[PDB]
Amino acid sequence: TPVTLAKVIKVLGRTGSRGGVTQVRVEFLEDTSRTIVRNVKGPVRENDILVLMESEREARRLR
Amino acid sequence: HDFAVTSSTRVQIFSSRTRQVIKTFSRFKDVVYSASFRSDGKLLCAGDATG
Amino acid sequence: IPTHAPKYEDRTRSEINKMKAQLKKERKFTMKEIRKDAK
Amino acid sequence: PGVSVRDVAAQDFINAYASFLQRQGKLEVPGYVDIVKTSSGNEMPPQDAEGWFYKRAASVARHIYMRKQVGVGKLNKLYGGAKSRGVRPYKHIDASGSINRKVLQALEKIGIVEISPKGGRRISENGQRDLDRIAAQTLEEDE
Amino acid sequence: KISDLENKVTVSAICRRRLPVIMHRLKMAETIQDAVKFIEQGHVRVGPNLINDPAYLVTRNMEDYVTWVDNSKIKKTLLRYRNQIDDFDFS
Amino acid sequence: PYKIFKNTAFIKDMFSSAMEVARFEGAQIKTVSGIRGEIKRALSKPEGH
Amino acid sequence: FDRTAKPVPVITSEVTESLEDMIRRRIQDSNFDDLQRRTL
Amino acid sequence: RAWDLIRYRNFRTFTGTERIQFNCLAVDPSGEVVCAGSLDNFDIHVWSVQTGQLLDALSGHEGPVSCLSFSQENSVLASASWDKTIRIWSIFGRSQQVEPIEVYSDVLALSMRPDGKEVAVSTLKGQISIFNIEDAKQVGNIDCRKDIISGRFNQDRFTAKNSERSKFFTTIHYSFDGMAIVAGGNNNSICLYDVPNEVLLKRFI
Amino acid sequence: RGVPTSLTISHFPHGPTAQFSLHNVVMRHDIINAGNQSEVNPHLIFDNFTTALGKRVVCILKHLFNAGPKKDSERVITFANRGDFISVRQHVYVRTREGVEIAEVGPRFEMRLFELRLGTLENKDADVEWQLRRFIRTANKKDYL
Amino acid sequence: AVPSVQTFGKKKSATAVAHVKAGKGLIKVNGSPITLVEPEILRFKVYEPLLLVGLDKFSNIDIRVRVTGGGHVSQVYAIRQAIAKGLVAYHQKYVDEQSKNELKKAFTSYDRTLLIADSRRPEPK
Amino acid sequence: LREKAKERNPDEYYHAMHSSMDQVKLLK
Amino acid sequence: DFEVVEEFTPVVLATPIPEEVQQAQTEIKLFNKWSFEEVEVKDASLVDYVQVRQPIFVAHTAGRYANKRFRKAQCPIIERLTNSLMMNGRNNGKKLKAVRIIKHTLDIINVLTDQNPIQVVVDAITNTGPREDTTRVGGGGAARRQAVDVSPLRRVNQAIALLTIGAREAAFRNIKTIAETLAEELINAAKGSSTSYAIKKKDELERVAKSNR
Amino acid sequence: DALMVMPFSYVLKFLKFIDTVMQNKTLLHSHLPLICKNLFFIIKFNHKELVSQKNEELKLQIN
Amino acid sequence: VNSEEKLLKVIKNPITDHLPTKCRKVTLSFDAPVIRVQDYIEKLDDDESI
Amino acid sequence: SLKAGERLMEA
RNA sequence: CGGAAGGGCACCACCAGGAGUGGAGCCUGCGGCGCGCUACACUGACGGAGCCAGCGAGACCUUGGCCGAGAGGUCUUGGGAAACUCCGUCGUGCUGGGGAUAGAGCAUUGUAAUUAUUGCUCUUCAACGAGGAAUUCCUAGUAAGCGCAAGUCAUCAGCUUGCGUUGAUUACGUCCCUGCCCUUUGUACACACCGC
Repeated sequence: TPVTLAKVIKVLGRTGSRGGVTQVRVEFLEDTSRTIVRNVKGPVRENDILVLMESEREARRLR
Repeated sequence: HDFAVTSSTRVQIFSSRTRQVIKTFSRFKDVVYSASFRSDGKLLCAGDATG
Repeated sequence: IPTHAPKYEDRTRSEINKMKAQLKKERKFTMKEIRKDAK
Repeated sequence: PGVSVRDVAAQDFINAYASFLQRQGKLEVPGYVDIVKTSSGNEMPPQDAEGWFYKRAASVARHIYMRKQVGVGKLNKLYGGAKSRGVRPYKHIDASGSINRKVLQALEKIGIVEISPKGGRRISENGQRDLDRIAAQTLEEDE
Repeated sequence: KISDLENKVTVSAICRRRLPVIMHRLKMAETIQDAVKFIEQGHVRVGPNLINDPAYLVTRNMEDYVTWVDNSKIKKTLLRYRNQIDDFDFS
Repeated sequence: PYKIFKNTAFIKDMFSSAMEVARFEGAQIKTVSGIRGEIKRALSKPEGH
Repeated sequence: FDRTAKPVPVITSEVTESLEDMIRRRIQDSNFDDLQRRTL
Repeated sequence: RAWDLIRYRNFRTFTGTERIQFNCLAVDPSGEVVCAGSLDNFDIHVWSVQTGQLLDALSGHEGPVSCLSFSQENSVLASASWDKTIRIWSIFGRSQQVEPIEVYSDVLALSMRPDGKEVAVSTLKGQISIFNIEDAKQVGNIDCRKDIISGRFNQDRFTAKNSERSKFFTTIHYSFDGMAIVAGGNNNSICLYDVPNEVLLKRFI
Repeated sequence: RGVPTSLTISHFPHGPTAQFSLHNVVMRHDIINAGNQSEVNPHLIFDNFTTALGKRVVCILKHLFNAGPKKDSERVITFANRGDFISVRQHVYVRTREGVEIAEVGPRFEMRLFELRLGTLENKDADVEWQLRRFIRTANKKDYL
Repeated sequence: AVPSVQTFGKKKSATAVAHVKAGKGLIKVNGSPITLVEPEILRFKVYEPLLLVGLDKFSNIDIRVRVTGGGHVSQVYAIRQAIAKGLVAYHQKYVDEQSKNELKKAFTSYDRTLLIADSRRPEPK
Repeated sequence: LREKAKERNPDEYYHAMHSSMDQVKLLK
Repeated sequence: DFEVVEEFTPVVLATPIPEEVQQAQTEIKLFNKWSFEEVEVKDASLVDYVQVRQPIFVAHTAGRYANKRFRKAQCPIIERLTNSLMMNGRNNGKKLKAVRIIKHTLDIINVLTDQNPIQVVVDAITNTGPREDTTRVGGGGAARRQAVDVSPLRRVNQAIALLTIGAREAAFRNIKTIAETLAEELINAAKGSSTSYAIKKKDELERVAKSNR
Repeated sequence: DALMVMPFSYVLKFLKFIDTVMQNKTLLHSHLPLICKNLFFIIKFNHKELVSQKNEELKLQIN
Repeated sequence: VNSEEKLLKVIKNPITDHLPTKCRKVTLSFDAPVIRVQDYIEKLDDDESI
Repeated sequence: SLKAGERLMEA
C-alpha cells in the first residue's frame, strides 16, 4: 500500500482543540506545493516529516 | 576442544586437552536421546524422550 | 472437570486467634479510655 | 617480572588457590565441614560441600594479604552478610567465628600465615612467595 | 542618620576602607605591610582586574570579589598546604 | 531509668502496667538531683517501662 | 498529682460558636487586619 | 533610558526602586521587553516598553552577571555571570524555563551568532568558547592567551610578559556571517578570529 | 506516622524562623469533596495578639499573606489565639440582606509556636530569638511562654 | 623535580586524587590496574578517555590514582574525570598547549563531563 | 570551633605554610 | 600511492592492555562487539528522532537529557531502552542488571540472526513505530474514537515501551528469561512477524484508526 | 491565527471573493484597508504554494 | 475447600478488557431477526471466541 | 458556538 | 441584579506516563475509617567470591587472644551498610518464593523465665497465585528503591529527624472540558494597532 510523507510547515496554536490534540499545516514531502492541515497527537516541532495514509482528507476541529 | 555426551537426563560437555566435565545440562525430565552441534559451534540440540 | 465446594459463613489455633483478637481489641479500648480520662 | 594478588583478579585467584590447596591436601580440613551453615543469617549450607572450605581459606589469605594483619573478629565482620528476619525488616549479622578459627589455625599449621605483633595473623615470607608464584601461574595460564 | 556623616566619617574610616587594610581584614596577608608588598607584586586581583597601588578605596562588591591573581606562587602554596592542587586550572 | 538519651530517659520499674503509665502519663516529674522533666509515653514491649 | 504543661484545648461547639460570632462581629464591622499596599 | 532617534526624545527612564547600577542590557528584537543586569544585585530586571514598569527580576545567577544577549530568532536570553556560568531563559509561552552552563573560569564577554544557534564567550583565561544553544553543548573554543600584546607600565615591578594584566578579552563581536570574530580587551590589540578553522585571522595593534 | 504535627516557616533573606507544633489537623480531604477553594487573595483576622512577641508574629503572618487585598475579598482567614494556642480555619463569607453569613472551609487545627530563631533553619546554631520553657515552675500557667 | 601534576575527579560524594608523570605505561587504580576496576561492566566506561585519545602518551606517562567517597557509579565517573583532568593538566604544563587544545576539543566533542564536573543543582519552578 | 570552621576563609596566606622497642628508640 | 606516517614507536604499556582494547581504540563498538556504521534507518520521517551516529561501548552516559523537549531524541537509543526496561517496583533503577540483560539479548540475537543485533533493534523499532491513533471525542457524552496522526517522537516512545512491556509480560511468570524473550520479540518485530504483541498492538491501533478515520 | 488556519481551497475562494468586491468597488471603499491587510497576510502566508501553482483565470483575477 | 484457586473472581471493568481479541459479541434481542445457532457457529471463523 | 476562522471558512 | 466578550491560571483542568492504597498477613492512628511494614517468586530463591558511602562523638564503647555449629560466654588492650557484580545450584511446581503457627533442644538476662523475657538450632510450611468498586499523588537526582546515623525542651522509639547510595517512563503544551481569577475609560510618552 502506498504511504505518503509530509513535512511540517507551521504549527497552529490558540485554536479551540481538545487537550493533547495538535493541529498542524504540513506540506507533501514529495510535492513541495501541496499543504494540508492535519492533526498530530504527540510532541512535535516544526520542519519534521510525518507519516500519512490518507491525503485528501484534512483533520478538522475537535472542540 | 569440546564434545558432548548424552546421559541420564543430562548432557555432559567434556574438554579434550583436560578431558574433564565442562558443562552439565540437566534441565530435562527424562533421558536425552540425541545431542548434535551446529555448523557454527555454538548451538546444540538435544533430542529427549518426551517427543 | 473436578468440581469444587466453597466454604462460607485447628480448633486450638482458631481459639488462639479469637483470644488474641480479644486481647488486642480490649487492650486498645481501655488504653484509649484511660488516655482520654488522664488528659 | 614480579607480580602479586593486587595485580591478579579476585575470583579467579580464589578458585585457583582453592584448587591448588585441594590438590595439595596438607590443610587439615575439620570434621564438621559438611554441617556448618557458615553463619546464622544463612538458610542453607554451602551447595558444593567439596571445596567451599578451600575457597574460604583462599579468600581469607587473599584478604589478609590485601590487608596486613587481621583478627578473627574483623574477618567475621567482613564475611558476615545480612540476615533475613522475615516479617520484620532486615539487619546485619555475622559469620561462624569457629569456622574462621579453623581456617586460621589450618593456615598457621601450613605456615602461610603466622602470629602477628599488636595481635593478629599476617602473611609469611614463604607464603607471600607462594602467592606470588601462583599469581604468576594464574596470569600465565593462557599458554 | 545625619550625625553619622557629621561625626563618624574619619581618616580611620577611609583608611580601613583602603585596600591593604581590607586584605589584612580578610586575612589575605598576615600583616598589612605584607599586603602592601603583595599589592606591589600584583599577586592579588580585584574582581575583573588586578591591582598594584595600595592607595585604593574598594567598593563593597569588589571587596566581596577581590582575591589573588591566578597561577600565583602564593595561591599555589595555599593549595599546596591544603593539598588540593588542581593543575587543570593551573591553580 | 535504664536507658537514657540527650534530654531523654527510658525508665522501668515505676509502674506495673502501661495502663498505670497511661493513668499517670503526660505528667510533671523530677528527680533526686532536683531536676525536672515529664513522663510522656509508656513503652509497649515491657509493662511498667 | 500535678502536671508539667498546659493542656492542649479540645474544641467544642460552644467554643466555635463564640469564635464565629466574634468573626461575624469583626466582618459586620468589616474590621480586620490586611496587608495593604505601601503608598508611593 | 529609552530614546527616540526621529523625534529625538527619551521615551522612558526605567528604574529599579533601589536604582541598582545596570551594566549589561538586552532588548527584544520586536522591541517589547528590555532587560538590564547590574553588578551588586545580579537580578535580571525586565520591563515591558509600553507599560514602563518592570515585569520581573530573574534570579538564579549568584554573583554579578557579565553580559546579556538575546537570540532574536527564537528570541530567548543568555546571561553570562561570573559564577563561571551561562544561563539561558525562555520566558514566553508559559515556559519561564532555565538552562545553565558551567564553564572553566569566570566569563566576562558574551555574544550570539547572527543566525542564533551558536554563542561565543570570553572568560578571564583568554579562551573564547562557542556553544550550540539547543543542545547547550560546546561547539568549540579558541585560545587567546598567547596572541595578546599587553603593554608594560612605568610603575610596573614585573615584566609585560609575566603580567596577567589583559590576558583575556572583554568585548567580542560576531561577523554577520558568523565566521569571523573581532575581539578587544584591555590589551593593545584587536584580534580577528575565524570560526570554522578556529584560528585567528588578523591582529591590529 | 502520617500525622502532621510540626511546621516551620523561614524567611529567606536571612530572616527569622517560626517553629510550630501542629496537632488538631482536620483536612478538607478528610471531611468531604466540598469542591475547591476560591483562591482569591483572602482577608485576614487576627485575634488576641498582645505582647510584642505577638506583634512580631502578626508581622510575620501579615507579610507571608499577599499584599494589598481586595476590599471585597470573599474568603477570610482567622487567627484565633487563646491559652497560647493559636488555631485557624478557612472561612468564606457573604453579607446577608441584613447581617453576615460565613462558611468554615479548608483546614482546621491547633498549632503552637514552640520556637523562634533569628537565623535560618539551615543554621541550627544561630541565636534563638525566643525559646519555650517546658521545664519551669510556672509552665502550665504562664501565658505567652 | 619529576614532571608531575595532581588533579581530582569529583562526583556526588566521590573524590579521586590523580598523580601524573612521564613513565613506562602503567596505570594504577589504587595500586591495581585500570583492568581491575570493580563493576566489571563500566570497565569500558573508565577505559573511554584512553582509547578516545590513543595509547602513546599513556605509554610515555605513568599515573597513580587514589579514590575516596561516593557509590560505585559516582566513583567510576569521578575516576575517568580525574583521568581526563590530569592528562590535560600534564599536556598543558609539560607538553604543548596546541596539543592540549587538540585533546581538549576532542574530549569536548565526545563528552565534556570528563573535563568539567556535572553539578545537578536543584531548581524550583 | 564550629564558627571558625564555617569562616575558615580558604585564601589566607601565612608564612608558616612553607615548613626491640627500646633498641629502636636508642637508634632514633 | 600516498601514505602518512603517524606512529613511530611500538606502543608498549607496563599495564597489560588487551588486544580487544587496542582494537577498540581504533573503532569503538557496542560492548566492543557491534560497529556503529551499517546501522542506518530504513525509513524517512524517523531519522533525527533516531540518534545512532555517535559511537559508544556501553549505554550508561550520564548526560542530562531530562531538561529540554527533544533531548530524548538526542539521547542514544540503547540508553533509553535500558531506562525503559528498568521499570518495575522490583526493578526501579537497576542499570547494571539492565546493561547485562541488554548484552545477553544482543549476544542471543547475534547468535540467532548473525547480521547485526543493533540493526535488528533499529528495524524492529521502525517497524512497530505506529502511524495513526484514535482520540476519544467526548461529543458532549458521545465519546467516540476519531483517528488522527502521531508525532514520531511519540511513535518512538510508544514502540520502546511496547516492546519493553511485551518482553516483561512474556517472561513475567515463565521459565524463559527477559533477555531471550526480548531477543525473540525483537526478531519478531524485525520480521513484522505479527506473532509479536507489539506488532499486533500497533496493527490493531491502525486498524481502529483506518476504521474510524 | 484565524487567517493562518485556512486551507488553500478556502484561500482561493477568498481570492474570488476579493475579485467580486473589486467589481463592487463601492462596497470596497467601505472596508478597503481591512481588505488590503487580510489579503496581504494571506499572500505572505501562503505565498510559496500559490506561486508554485498555475491558473490563468487566477492571473487575470490578480491583474 | 481444595485451596487451589480463587474460583468466583470479582474482576476489573470492562468485559472488553476481559475479552479475547478475535471476538464476536451478540445480544439476544426479542425484536432482531431469527438465526440458527448451528449455522451461525459453522459460519463463524476458526479462531473466534463468540 | 463555533471558532473564528472556522466561521470565516464556512461563511 | 443578570447576560456577553476578551485574557490568564491550575497534576482540585485537558493531555502522557509512573507509583502506590484498597485484595492476604503484620504494625499503628481513629469508630467499622486511616498510615506504614512483608509477601505473592525466574529482572526470582539459595550458596560461595568480591567489595563502594555519608550524617552522627556529655563498668561506656573496644584492637586482639580463647573456646562454643550457633546463641554466646572468656582473658587482655585505649580512652569496611544493603541493594550491587561474577560463578554455581534451583527451576515452574501455592515449588526451595511466603514464613504464619506448633513442638523439641541449647544458651544469656533477670528473685523467679512458666504464659517460649531474649537469641539460636531442627522439625511443622497456613494464608498469600499481583489485588474489585475504586482511590490518590506527581513532571529530575524526581518518583522510587536501598541501607546508615542521632533522638539532643514541641512530638516521636516495631517511631520521628538527619545521612548516603542507585535511579527512571512520560509531559513540560493547552485552556478543549473542569473550574477559578482578571479586564471590558491605552491614560501612560514617541511609532504602529485598536477604536462605543
